[PDB]
Amino acid sequence: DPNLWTVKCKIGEERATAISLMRKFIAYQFTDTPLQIKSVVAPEHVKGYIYVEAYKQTHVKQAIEGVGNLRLGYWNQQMVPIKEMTDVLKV
Amino acid sequence: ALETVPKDLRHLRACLLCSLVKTIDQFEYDGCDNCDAYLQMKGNREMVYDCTSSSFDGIIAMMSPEDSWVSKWQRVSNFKPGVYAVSVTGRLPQGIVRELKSRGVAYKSRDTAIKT
Repeated sequence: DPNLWTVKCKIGEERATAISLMRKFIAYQFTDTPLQIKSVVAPEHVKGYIYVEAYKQTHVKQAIEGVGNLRLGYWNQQMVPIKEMTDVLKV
Repeated sequence: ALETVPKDLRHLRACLLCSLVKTIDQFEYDGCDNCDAYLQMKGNREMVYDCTSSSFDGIIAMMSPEDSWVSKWQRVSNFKPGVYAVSVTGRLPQGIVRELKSRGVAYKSRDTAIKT
Protein backbone atom coordinates (compact mmCIF):
# COMPACT_ATOMS: atom_id res chain seq x y z
CA ASP A 1 0.00 0.00 0.00
CA PRO A 2 1.09 3.60 -0.55
CA ASN A 3 2.79 5.40 2.32
CA LEU A 4 1.84 8.73 3.89
CA TRP A 5 4.25 11.66 3.79
CA THR A 6 3.88 14.77 5.94
CA VAL A 7 4.20 18.01 3.96
CA LYS A 8 4.04 21.41 5.66
CA CYS A 9 1.39 23.84 4.42
CA LYS A 10 0.52 27.44 5.39
CA ILE A 11 -1.31 27.55 8.70
CA GLY A 12 -5.05 27.75 8.11
CA GLU A 13 -4.83 27.16 4.34
CA GLU A 14 -4.49 23.36 4.19
CA ARG A 15 -8.00 22.99 2.76
CA ALA A 16 -7.29 25.62 0.10
CA THR A 17 -3.99 23.93 -0.79
CA ALA A 18 -5.75 20.56 -1.09
CA ILE A 19 -8.43 22.04 -3.35
CA SER A 20 -5.81 23.75 -5.52
CA LEU A 21 -3.67 20.63 -5.85
CA MET A 22 -6.64 18.43 -6.73
CA ARG A 23 -7.74 21.03 -9.31
CA LYS A 24 -4.24 20.98 -10.80
CA PHE A 25 -4.33 17.18 -10.84
CA ILE A 26 -7.63 17.39 -12.74
CA ALA A 27 -6.07 19.85 -15.20
CA TYR A 28 -2.85 17.84 -15.70
CA GLN A 29 -3.93 14.20 -15.33
CA PHE A 30 -4.25 13.74 -19.11
CA THR A 31 -0.95 15.55 -19.74
CA ASP A 32 2.55 14.07 -19.97
CA THR A 33 3.13 14.89 -16.27
CA PRO A 34 0.29 13.30 -14.29
CA LEU A 35 0.37 13.15 -10.51
CA GLN A 36 1.31 9.64 -9.36
CA ILE A 37 0.07 10.27 -5.81
CA LYS A 38 -3.12 8.52 -4.70
CA SER A 39 -4.84 10.96 -2.31
CA VAL A 40 -4.32 13.74 0.22
CA VAL A 41 -5.52 13.97 3.83
CA ALA A 42 -6.12 17.30 5.60
CA PRO A 43 -7.49 16.48 9.07
CA GLU A 44 -9.85 19.11 10.46
CA HIS A 45 -7.88 19.41 13.72
CA VAL A 46 -4.42 19.22 12.09
CA LYS A 47 -3.04 22.63 11.10
CA GLY A 48 0.42 23.34 9.70
CA TYR A 49 0.86 20.21 7.58
CA ILE A 50 -1.06 17.62 5.57
CA TYR A 51 -0.56 14.01 4.50
CA VAL A 52 0.05 12.80 0.94
CA GLU A 53 -0.56 9.17 -0.04
CA ALA A 54 2.30 8.17 -2.34
CA TYR A 55 4.83 5.38 -2.68
CA LYS A 56 7.92 7.62 -3.07
CA GLN A 57 9.18 10.94 -1.76
CA THR A 58 9.95 11.62 -5.42
CA HIS A 59 6.25 11.28 -6.20
CA VAL A 60 5.46 13.52 -3.23
CA LYS A 61 7.91 16.17 -4.45
CA GLN A 62 6.54 16.07 -7.99
CA ALA A 63 3.02 16.48 -6.59
CA ILE A 64 3.84 19.33 -4.18
CA GLU A 65 5.94 21.29 -6.69
CA GLY A 66 2.83 23.36 -7.44
CA VAL A 67 1.52 26.15 -5.23
CA GLY A 68 4.11 27.77 -2.99
CA ASN A 69 2.21 26.94 0.17
CA LEU A 70 4.21 23.68 0.35
CA ARG A 71 7.59 25.22 -0.50
CA LEU A 72 8.81 24.93 3.10
CA GLY A 73 8.10 21.19 3.07
CA TYR A 74 9.36 20.83 -0.50
CA TRP A 75 12.96 20.63 0.75
CA ASN A 76 12.30 17.42 2.70
CA GLN A 77 9.41 15.15 3.68
CA GLN A 78 8.79 12.89 6.66
CA MET A 79 7.35 9.38 6.71
CA VAL A 80 4.18 8.69 8.68
CA PRO A 81 4.59 5.71 11.04
CA ILE A 82 3.18 2.42 9.76
CA LYS A 83 0.89 2.11 12.78
CA GLU A 84 -0.29 5.66 12.17
CA MET A 85 -2.68 5.10 9.25
CA THR A 86 -5.42 4.07 11.68
CA ASP A 87 -4.87 7.27 13.68
CA VAL A 88 -4.68 9.48 10.57
CA LEU A 89 -8.41 9.26 9.80
CA LYS A 90 -9.76 9.19 13.36
CA VAL A 91 -12.17 11.97 14.33
CA ALA B 1 -15.05 12.94 -13.35
CA LEU B 2 -15.39 16.72 -13.18
CA GLU B 3 -19.18 16.29 -13.14
CA THR B 4 -18.83 14.34 -9.89
CA VAL B 5 -16.22 16.83 -8.63
CA PRO B 6 -18.04 19.48 -6.56
CA LYS B 7 -17.63 23.08 -7.71
CA ASP B 8 -17.91 25.05 -4.45
CA LEU B 9 -17.83 24.60 -0.68
CA ARG B 10 -21.41 25.83 -0.17
CA HIS B 11 -24.27 23.45 0.67
CA LEU B 12 -22.21 20.26 0.83
CA ARG B 13 -24.20 17.16 1.77
CA ALA B 14 -23.47 13.45 1.40
CA CYS B 15 -25.71 10.67 0.12
CA LEU B 16 -26.90 7.90 2.43
CA LEU B 17 -26.14 4.92 0.16
CA CYS B 18 -22.83 5.61 -1.62
CA SER B 19 -21.81 8.50 0.67
CA LEU B 20 -21.33 10.64 -2.43
CA VAL B 21 -20.44 14.20 -1.42
CA LYS B 22 -21.73 16.81 -3.87
CA THR B 23 -23.65 20.08 -3.82
CA ILE B 24 -27.37 20.67 -4.31
CA ASP B 25 -26.62 22.21 -7.72
CA GLN B 26 -25.41 18.97 -9.32
CA PHE B 27 -27.88 16.92 -7.28
CA GLU B 28 -30.58 18.98 -9.01
CA TYR B 29 -28.95 18.85 -12.45
CA ASP B 30 -28.13 15.12 -12.30
CA GLY B 31 -28.81 13.68 -8.84
CA CYS B 32 -26.58 10.80 -7.81
CA ASP B 33 -24.02 9.21 -10.12
CA ASN B 34 -23.80 5.82 -8.37
CA CYS B 35 -27.33 4.51 -7.66
CA ASP B 36 -29.41 7.01 -9.63
CA ALA B 37 -31.15 4.14 -11.43
CA TYR B 38 -32.03 2.58 -8.06
CA LEU B 39 -32.95 5.83 -6.28
CA GLN B 40 -34.44 8.38 -8.74
CA MET B 41 -32.45 11.19 -7.14
CA LYS B 42 -33.14 13.44 -10.16
CA GLY B 43 -36.27 15.52 -10.62
CA ASN B 44 -37.23 16.31 -7.01
CA ARG B 45 -36.00 17.97 -3.81
CA GLU B 46 -38.17 16.77 -0.89
CA MET B 47 -37.11 13.15 -1.40
CA VAL B 48 -33.58 14.37 -2.05
CA TYR B 49 -33.57 15.96 1.41
CA ASP B 50 -34.65 12.65 2.87
CA CYS B 51 -32.19 10.59 0.77
CA THR B 52 -29.19 12.85 1.46
CA SER B 53 -27.47 13.71 4.73
CA SER B 54 -26.10 17.18 5.49
CA SER B 55 -23.93 15.92 8.38
CA PHE B 56 -20.81 14.04 7.27
CA ASP B 57 -17.43 13.75 9.00
CA GLY B 58 -14.34 13.35 6.84
CA ILE B 59 -14.08 12.93 3.07
CA ILE B 60 -11.83 10.88 0.81
CA ALA B 61 -10.70 11.85 -2.69
CA MET B 62 -10.62 8.24 -3.82
CA MET B 63 -9.96 7.55 -7.50
CA SER B 64 -8.70 3.93 -7.63
CA PRO B 65 -11.16 1.74 -5.71
CA GLU B 66 -9.60 -1.43 -7.14
CA ASP B 67 -6.28 -0.90 -5.31
CA SER B 68 -7.25 1.08 -2.21
CA TRP B 69 -7.33 -0.32 1.32
CA VAL B 70 -9.29 2.84 2.12
CA SER B 71 -11.92 1.59 -0.34
CA LYS B 72 -11.55 -1.85 1.24
CA TRP B 73 -12.52 -0.51 4.67
CA GLN B 74 -15.31 1.77 3.45
CA ARG B 75 -16.81 -0.79 1.03
CA VAL B 76 -16.60 1.41 -2.07
CA SER B 77 -14.08 -0.73 -3.93
CA ASN B 78 -17.04 -1.53 -6.21
CA PHE B 79 -18.12 2.10 -6.77
CA LYS B 80 -16.70 4.57 -9.26
CA PRO B 81 -13.97 7.17 -8.71
CA GLY B 82 -15.27 10.17 -6.80
CA VAL B 83 -15.51 11.97 -3.47
CA TYR B 84 -16.93 9.88 -0.62
CA ALA B 85 -17.54 10.62 3.06
CA VAL B 86 -15.95 8.45 5.75
CA SER B 87 -18.92 8.95 8.09
CA VAL B 88 -22.53 9.74 7.16
CA THR B 89 -25.16 10.64 9.77
CA GLY B 90 -28.69 9.73 8.72
CA ARG B 91 -31.04 6.99 7.61
CA LEU B 92 -33.38 6.37 4.70
CA PRO B 93 -37.16 6.31 5.17
CA GLN B 94 -38.59 2.87 5.87
CA GLY B 95 -40.50 3.01 2.59
CA ILE B 96 -37.39 3.64 0.50
CA VAL B 97 -35.48 0.99 2.45
CA ARG B 98 -38.25 -1.54 1.77
CA GLU B 99 -38.32 -0.58 -1.92
CA LEU B 100 -34.56 -1.10 -2.21
CA LYS B 101 -34.80 -4.42 -0.37
CA SER B 102 -37.57 -5.59 -2.71
CA ARG B 103 -35.45 -4.54 -5.69
CA GLY B 104 -32.62 -6.54 -4.11
CA VAL B 105 -30.38 -3.71 -2.86
CA ALA B 106 -30.02 -3.99 0.90
CA TYR B 107 -29.36 -0.62 2.52
CA LYS B 108 -26.12 -0.64 4.52
CA SER B 109 -25.75 2.35 6.83
CA ARG B 110 -22.67 4.47 6.14
CA ASP B 111 -22.51 5.84 9.71
CA THR B 112 -19.11 4.37 10.59
CA ALA B 113 -18.46 6.89 13.38
CA ILE B 114 -18.00 5.59 16.93
CA LYS B 115 -20.94 6.85 19.01
CA THR B 116 -19.33 7.05 22.45
